[PDB]
Amino acid sequence: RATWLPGLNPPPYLDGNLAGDYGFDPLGLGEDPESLKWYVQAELVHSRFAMLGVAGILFTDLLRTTGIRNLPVWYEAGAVKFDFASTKTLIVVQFLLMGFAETKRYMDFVSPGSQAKEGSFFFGLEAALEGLEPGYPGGPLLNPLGLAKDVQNAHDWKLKEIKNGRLAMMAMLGFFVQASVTHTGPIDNLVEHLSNPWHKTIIQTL
Amino acid sequence: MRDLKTYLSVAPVLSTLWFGSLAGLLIEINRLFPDALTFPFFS
Amino acid sequence: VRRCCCVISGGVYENLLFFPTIQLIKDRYPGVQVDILTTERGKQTYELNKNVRWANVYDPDDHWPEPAEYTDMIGLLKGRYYDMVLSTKLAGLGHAAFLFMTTARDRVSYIYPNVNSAGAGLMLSETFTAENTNLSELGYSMYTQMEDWLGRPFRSVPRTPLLPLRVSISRKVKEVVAAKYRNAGAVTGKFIVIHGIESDSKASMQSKGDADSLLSLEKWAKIIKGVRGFKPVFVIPHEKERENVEDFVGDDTSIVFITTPGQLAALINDSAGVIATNTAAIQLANARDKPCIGLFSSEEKGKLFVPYAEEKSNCVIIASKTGKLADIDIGTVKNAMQVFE
Amino acid sequence: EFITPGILFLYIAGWIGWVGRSYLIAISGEKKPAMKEIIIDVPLASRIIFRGFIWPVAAYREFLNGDLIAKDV
Amino acid sequence: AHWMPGEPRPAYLDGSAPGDFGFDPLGLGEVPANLERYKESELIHCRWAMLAVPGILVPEALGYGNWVTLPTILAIEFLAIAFVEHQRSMEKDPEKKKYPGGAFDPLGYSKDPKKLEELKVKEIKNGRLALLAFVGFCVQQSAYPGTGPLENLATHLADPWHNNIGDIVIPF
Amino acid sequence: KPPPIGPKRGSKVKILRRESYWFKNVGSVVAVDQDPKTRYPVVVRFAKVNYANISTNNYALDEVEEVAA
Ligand code: CLA
Ligand SMILES: CC1=C(/C=C/C(C)=C/C=C/C(C)=C\C=C\C=C(C)\C=C\C=C(C)\C=C\C2=C(C)CCCC2(C)C)C(C)(C)CCC1
Repeated sequence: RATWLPGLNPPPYLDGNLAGDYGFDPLGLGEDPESLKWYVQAELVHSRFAMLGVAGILFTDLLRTTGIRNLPVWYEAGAVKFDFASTKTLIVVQFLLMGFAETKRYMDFVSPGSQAKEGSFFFGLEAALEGLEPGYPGGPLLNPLGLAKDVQNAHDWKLKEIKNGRLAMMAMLGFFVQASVTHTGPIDNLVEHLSNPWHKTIIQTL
Repeated sequence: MRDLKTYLSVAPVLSTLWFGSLAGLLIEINRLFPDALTFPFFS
Repeated sequence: VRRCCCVISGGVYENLLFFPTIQLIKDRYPGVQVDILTTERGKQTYELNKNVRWANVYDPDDHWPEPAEYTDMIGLLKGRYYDMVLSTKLAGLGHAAFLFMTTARDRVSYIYPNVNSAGAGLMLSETFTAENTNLSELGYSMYTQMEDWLGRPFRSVPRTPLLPLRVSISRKVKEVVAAKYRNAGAVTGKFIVIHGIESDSKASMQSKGDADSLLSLEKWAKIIKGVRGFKPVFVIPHEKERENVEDFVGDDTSIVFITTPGQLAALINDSAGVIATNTAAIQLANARDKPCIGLFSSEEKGKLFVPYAEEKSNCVIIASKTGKLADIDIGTVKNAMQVFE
Repeated sequence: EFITPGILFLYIAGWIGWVGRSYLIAISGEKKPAMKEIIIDVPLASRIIFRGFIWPVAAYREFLNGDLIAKDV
Repeated sequence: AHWMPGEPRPAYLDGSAPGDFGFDPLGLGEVPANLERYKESELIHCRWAMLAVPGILVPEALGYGNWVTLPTILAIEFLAIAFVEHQRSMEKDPEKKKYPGGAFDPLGYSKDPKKLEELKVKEIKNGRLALLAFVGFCVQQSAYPGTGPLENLATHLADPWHNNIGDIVIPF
Repeated sequence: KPPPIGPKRGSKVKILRRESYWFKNVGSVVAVDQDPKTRYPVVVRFAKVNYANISTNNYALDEVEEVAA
């Protein structure tokens, strides 16, 4: 196959049957297999959060720059004081709810049958948490549509997921650094590049 | 030569190469970024 | 009940094996107008049933159907006013809601071992968890759960078989297939059908759970050279196999083009021998008492798809000693000489 | 004053330690390993020299997996 | 029957004990003797906290005392309580150290063993809940110096999405 | 017995002798004196020398223990 740079064999501890492999592990992090499993779940969650992030930034900035809604810049977006609720409450509520989410995901990763067997009451829903897979929980709660009912033979879907998500993570690092040394939004930097590309790049920042 | 590179990889020759490169690095940093007591970036 | 649907899935082979279930249903309650909502090439089996009423085409495994088509078929099942669904589509919620939107008294389905089957019990009066998620891979029977619940001991005997797979052909399909092999050099009593040819065609009638089920052609050239000619008619799934078979095994070798399973059973009913691999033709040969041999790629797979070889006493089963469909091609010729005469 | 350059230190210091440790483990399966501590296998180290970039996670896993600390036997 | 379904339950507590959910992540109850002493002390702490919490919110609902001299009341307290506590210490049967019965069990609740086990489960659950409630009282009095617990519940019910714990847990 | 009594030639073995340099360290059995009268037959060959620049030493059968690998 095509493994991330020709002229190099992929490492023998990862090949083929994994979501978008391409054999990039020059620093020997997926050498231990359980470490690779943990890192796969880490990658999937990271990429999905990053995809939601890139959507929530690009969409808001399309609304902002064009002028459909007066939303704040991604950089200066956290200090928006909401009337109904406060950020001091929102951090705690996020802690509670995302703890109930991520600890459940974890206890499934270490024990796949968990969260659905016995005394795992979530409003009587102890069946939507069957898991079916590590990193791909499935079930009526998590995939209501069920585009990939099967998940082992869904290599196209998982590959699309992981590729779009690697790219979204790289775009989020872009949002982090591009808007810490330029102090504008991504769409602003884009239209700055699409006016005079050979005069507005990273290195044209003196 | 294979043996010349075997000697260049010996501990003292490689140590002085490594520390000459490193010393040039720190030297040029303390010339370009002299007199440094505090890390001011995101301070 | 009086009106009963069937939302069966898979194609030729899975819907063929459902005939004892339909005969069980009509044996259970006296007059039932059974319907079928199957996939394409599933309707083509239902000339051979003498029991049922509509037998539509839906492709239930589409999983993103045309919403006009989806809404139309939901409303069609509502306008037929069923009493019992009997899905065996092997899906949960999303499809359990599809069976639930039908105004049905008895919502019955199959359910994943996985998660895409949760919240289905709410909308089904029977759960029927299955195995492998590749339901044809379970073998011949595939419906022992549904056979044992339909007709529980509540008043009388279950009667779960009634000499399983009694398919039946009519005179019209008999006449047209009679013309089709009479265009070949076959006599109406003395020939042998095959229906095993390596091809890329969906008329192969194999399974959902079998992969390497169809025998090759040069292996078949060895088989047809080792056997004496009792006029072996060759049943191709597509016309591009005709010249390929005439290149491999010869021009004198008769080729009968059959893609319809009703036409295939009509060609069974005039034959005197069957050299089928794991297709619909083994079960069609066991229907109407024709002596088969039943090639397979595994002894265990042959036991899963034929548990009744000891019963008919003609379908002397042959499989490969390894997997991968490479058998001896010798002793199968020997008991082909034994049982066909 | 201390904490950001302290992290900056510990990142480099653990880089040094981790590439050195993975090097000694790399040559441990040699016939005479000591000659690789004298005659430093520059290809091996250079393939490892950037493997200490990720030491805070690789070392954490080697601690969880049990590969950081050796067993007595 | 598990505090976090998925975690492996240790070998020394598996569901048989009255209040067993497998919450020993630090490994305190490894040995059996310390485990027995712990469940004794747990029941006693539980019963004291369950005596305490209705002695907090009931004065607060009507009296509003906020639950806030020495050399006589202290002496009478020590005299009245050391006697009972040492007489409790003088028992050696452990299931009778946790659940004496006899002169402590009127009304015949301990007459049927299955309901006895269910009521032990009820005691331990309500008691862990009450221990949490007392720790909540203490830390809510530490954070807010001069407010009552029911006063804090009124503060929450007024605007819950603006008066909650967050104000103290993070600097902002 | 005339058959071997001790570990096999090449069996990597651990030393339980508390006074040896290679205590709680693995070895490599190079020979076992099959004479049933010597006290320390197990001739081991270690990888790293002792303070006397010696990589081999005789050990007993009870002062030695083979590893699971
Ligand atoms: C251990 C005690 C000690 C300590 C703590 C210091 C500390 C310092 N000395 Mg003193 N000094 C000492 C002993 C000590 N010295 C001794 C024994 C001598 C006699 C030999 C001297 C003689 C001396 C002189 C004569 C001078 C100093 C100077 C300095 C300052 C150096 C700042 C600098 O240039 O670094 C900057 C940082 C570097 C050089 C390191 C760069 C590392 C590279 C870039 C890698 C990092 C990037 C990497 C990729 C990771 C990034 C993150 C991401 C990629 C993951 C600093 C306050 C200088 C100064 O300014 O005084 C205030 C100076 O003029 N010292
Ligand atoms: C915050 C701070 C502080 C303090 C701190 C402290 C107090 C700490 C402690 C700490 C501790 C108490 C620690 C401990 C540790 C332990 C251990 C036990 C460890 C181990 C480790 C290891 C083993 C590692 C290894 C390695 C690495 C990773 C690197 C390199 C390589 C090697 C291999 C070496 C102060 C205020 C002063 C200042 C500021 C900062």
